[PDB]
Amino acid sequence: QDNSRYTHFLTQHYDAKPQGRDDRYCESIMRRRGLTSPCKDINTFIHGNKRSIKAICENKNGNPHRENLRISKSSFQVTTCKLHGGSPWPPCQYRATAGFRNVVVACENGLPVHLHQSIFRRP
Repeated sequence: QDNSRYTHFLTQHYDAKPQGRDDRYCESIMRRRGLTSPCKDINTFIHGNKRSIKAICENKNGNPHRENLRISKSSFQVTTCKLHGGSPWPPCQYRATAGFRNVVVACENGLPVHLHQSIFRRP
């Protein structure tokens, strides 16, 4: 059962609810989702309902975007953890960046499997 890619999607881009959304939340969760040895340079988590996400995969909450990317109709609460310093080696210090924006993903068999991680950057 399940999609090992979607659960890879879930594993690193989803967190139902964070009682906190600061830098210490970022340095905690990233480490706890096996994202620190090495340190991911930038990672974004999505909060809230898990189905308002699978919906992006279909018309009810998602519109075609760029090449194969789909973009959501509803905006989402998000926490972007930007590595700090540059060394891929721990300790990995992050700076969170909470926002309210729509996510852009890639679906496979109606399930999100990829996250366009660059839209969440600061050019």
